[PDB]
Amino acid sequence: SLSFVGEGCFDDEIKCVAKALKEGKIVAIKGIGGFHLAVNALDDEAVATLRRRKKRYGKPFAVMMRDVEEVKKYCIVSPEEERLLLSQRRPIVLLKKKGEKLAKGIADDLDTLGVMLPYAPIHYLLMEEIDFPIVMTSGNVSEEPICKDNEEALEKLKDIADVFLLNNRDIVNRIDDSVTSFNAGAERII
Amino acid sequence: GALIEEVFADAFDNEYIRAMEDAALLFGNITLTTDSFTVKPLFFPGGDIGKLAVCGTVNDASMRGAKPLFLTAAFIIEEGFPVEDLKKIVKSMAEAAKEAGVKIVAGDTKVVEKGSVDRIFINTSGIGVLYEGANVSIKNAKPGDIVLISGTIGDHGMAVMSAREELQFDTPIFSDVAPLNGLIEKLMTLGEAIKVLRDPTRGGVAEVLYEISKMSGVGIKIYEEKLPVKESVKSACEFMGIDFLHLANEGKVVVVVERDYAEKALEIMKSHEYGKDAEIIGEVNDSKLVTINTIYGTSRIVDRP
Ligand SMILES: [Mg+2]
Repeated sequence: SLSFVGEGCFDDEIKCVAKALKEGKIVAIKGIGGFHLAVNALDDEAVATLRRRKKRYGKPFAVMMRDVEEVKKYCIVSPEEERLLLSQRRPIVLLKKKGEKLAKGIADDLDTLGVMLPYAPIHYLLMEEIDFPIVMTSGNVSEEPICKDNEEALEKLKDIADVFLLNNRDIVNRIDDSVTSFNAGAERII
Repeated sequence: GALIEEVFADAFDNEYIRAMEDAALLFGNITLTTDSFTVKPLFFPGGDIGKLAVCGTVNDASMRGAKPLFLTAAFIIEEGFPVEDLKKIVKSMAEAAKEAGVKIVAGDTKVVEKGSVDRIFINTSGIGVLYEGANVSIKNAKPGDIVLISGTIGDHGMAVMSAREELQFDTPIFSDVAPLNGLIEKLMTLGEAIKVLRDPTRGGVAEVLYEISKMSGVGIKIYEEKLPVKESVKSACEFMGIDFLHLANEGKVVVVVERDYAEKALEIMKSHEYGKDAEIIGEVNDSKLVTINTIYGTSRIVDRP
């Protein structure tokens, strides 16, 4: 089952996360391979505070969107790219932008954006409670291995995340999101 | 690739050598060290080869928790080396021994053909006597111990670099050459709580920490914000992309202590003329790794010189 740590919240744990995102807060989410950090990808202030709180990053953020239709609004998506997005492998796919429509600080001065689709039940549930794309960056200060255990995340990400979505299933082997692309007629994994 | 020290370690293999201490401990209470001094230029801001030859061996002879007392001085001199430069070197040696409260009791002088040595080399050996409950060794660090440095890092290294390679800086940099046996004497008030003492010479602070790690079988974590360094050294290194952790020091000691005695060790240093810039800089880890933390908690391994 899920747990919500941070400030008090009456609702079910997904609804709480939706509320926190809506308010421009950083949420640390326990997924399949570890923790990730999320904000509203249309909220410049929230993206700015995450940039400040990591402070040693600079790297562009990946963004999670609800479906292919939503991606086609922000990015150019060829059929092979759509196959990579929809794949059960569920990676981040690096895609060419279609005009600046996201918040500043996501992927500035770059013509590409890393987009992923939902991959765990928690994301599908989160998507029906929000109507904006979300940053989904690794759950780490700087660039070390992402956190995997609840107590490890609560300590390491204390100065980054405002709230946490935890669960009581151990991740045994931490594993990051894949990052791939399509170019020159073949998949090119990063 | 000076794997000469490997040939050395194979042939003179014994308990004393395997230990890789700053000084051998003989009969249980007396200590013995030796060092050669080949610095160019012979006269540099803040010192010369003479002051260096004494201080370095006085220091090495104390690093075991000891009062240094007696020194030997060996001189290897080029035919036609200016005698007025020699009088200056010898004078500097006399002055340093006097300040250290030490005496040069034996020696040697050899003169070699012109071109068989660049001007002058000096070797010094030292004898010291251990304080009552001294137990200082590079093997003595345990996890939980605190690491201190007696003052700013990288002075000597950058000073001779600047003079030798004619590098002009916005601020002139002086060498830190000093005898530290007085400072060590005040530290040895703490007895067994003082675990490790080493001067970060060839290879700087980085190399010492690795030597502590290897021999104690531990790791060490240091803190960027806590590292003392003169602004002149900071920007000199920042201009050339150098890590001051790799530059040599000649008036500094790295100290490892018991957790509860760290505050006392800092104040003992801060109340001594060569210890005003002392800082607690790190902690002895469980990890067999040498790591440095930046502001906010970004860990990375310290690279070896
Ligand atoms: Mg030494």
